[PDB]
Amino acid sequence: VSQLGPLPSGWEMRLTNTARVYFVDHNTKTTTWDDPRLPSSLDQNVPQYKRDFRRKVIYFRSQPALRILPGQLHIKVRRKNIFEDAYQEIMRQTPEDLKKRLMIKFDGYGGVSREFFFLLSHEMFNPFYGLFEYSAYDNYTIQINPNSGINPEHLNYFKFIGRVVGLGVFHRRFLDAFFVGALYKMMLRKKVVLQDMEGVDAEVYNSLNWMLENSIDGVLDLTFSADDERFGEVVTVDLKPDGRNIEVTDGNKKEYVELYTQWRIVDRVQEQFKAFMDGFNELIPEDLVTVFDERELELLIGGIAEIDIEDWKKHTDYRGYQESDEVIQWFWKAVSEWDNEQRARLLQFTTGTSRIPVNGFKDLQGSDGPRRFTIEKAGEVQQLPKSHTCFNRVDLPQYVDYDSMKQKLTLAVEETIGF
Amino acid sequence: QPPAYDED
Amino acid sequence: MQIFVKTLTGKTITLEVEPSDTIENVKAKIQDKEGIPPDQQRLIFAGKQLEDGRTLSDYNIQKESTLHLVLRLRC
Repeated sequence: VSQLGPLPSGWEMRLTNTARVYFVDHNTKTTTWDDPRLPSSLDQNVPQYKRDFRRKVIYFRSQPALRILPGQLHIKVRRKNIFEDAYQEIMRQTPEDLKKRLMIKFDGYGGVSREFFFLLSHEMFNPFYGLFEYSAYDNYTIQINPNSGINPEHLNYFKFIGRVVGLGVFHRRFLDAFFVGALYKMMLRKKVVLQDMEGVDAEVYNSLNWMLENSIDGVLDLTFSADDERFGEVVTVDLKPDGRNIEVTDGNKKEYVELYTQWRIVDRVQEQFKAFMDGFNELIPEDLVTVFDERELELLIGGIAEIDIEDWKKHTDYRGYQESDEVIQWFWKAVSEWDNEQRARLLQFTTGTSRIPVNGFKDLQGSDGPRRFTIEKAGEVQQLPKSHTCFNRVDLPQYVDYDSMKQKLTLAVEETIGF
Repeated sequence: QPPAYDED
Repeated sequence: MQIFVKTLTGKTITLEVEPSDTIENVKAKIQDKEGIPPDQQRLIFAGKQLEDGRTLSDYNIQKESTLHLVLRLRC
């Protein structure tokens, strides 16, 4: 059934005595009902949103439009130049070319894809480049910066980003997408409602949500026009034909509030977002991604950012160790103590990324296919912990004591991937 | 459980 | 003279070496104080990648130079 893609390396699919498909993991020396090319099964007592999610993922992963093309595509980038390099290496390929397998090589394969997407998304989605901006100084979720156009070629960078966000969706790669909730709606062509103004502009939100319930006349006077702050100057725009003249009162409020919202959030970044989806669409057909609601899309693009320690521990394979050895117990102790960031950096070190599937660590992806997080007995005491980002394994030496283990484990993650 | 990994 | 090893985090580690000292002998000066084994160590001086069989004078590494520490811990 290779309309869903061919199996991962070391996988066989046989039939039960009654022709009920099951699979063989030549790697794990095990077998399962779950297709490794599809999200893992859901255990009973699991929220509908999650079961329904695994369901829509298969739907979305079966359509001809989401099918890898024969051959491969090469992306040569340098790590300190990942952004400008990726831009060139990618905006020069057509959409069809961009659908082949990804062979990414940092100057000087499969598991490099995770590390590639995780890292590039850090760059694009950084408010540094003026492409995006933190909505507030509080929430570190981002949204399109309307001032992006100070750079004449800025609509290109968006098309590139859209290609990339779509490419990560297309090739099953997670992104550090911390978007505002309203952006995912726009990616699904769902209308944006006044609720969205909360995550965008928490200030104007509470204001707009006051003129709908409370009094208006003799309290505030305005028209169907707004003020656009761009670069120290301001420009009044009509929210509708002849807006700067049509006043607003307790009898208008439904309109203005419903025109301002659509302006500040959507229209104001019409060009930027128009281009973005133009690129996201070269890969992910609009009429396909719309199988998801705003939440599911956000999860599809970006996976689960918050690592669950107890699920991680429950789904770690051991090699040369028992689940009750001093080093292992100690290892999980370090994790417990560590904040999320300290954990994410460790995962970023071992797997290549800090994102995790909605199915949790049960279905943690490697380069080839399914690969559970693995801790193996290897290396000497004075040796730093090592990793193979394609295998999800960490050769953890059997350190003699705690304080010495937690030391070498730190400089390994602090120096290799010093986030 | 399905056929436990056996022969190779 | 003195050389400064700047790890990928900015941890400048002042050392005490001579131009004659082998690259192999440098990492061993770093191990003894920071723990990291010379095997895993990878040192870079101006784009180059200092090699063992050489000396600390081969790559024209004058005083108060600056090598960057790289740790091969990943595949």
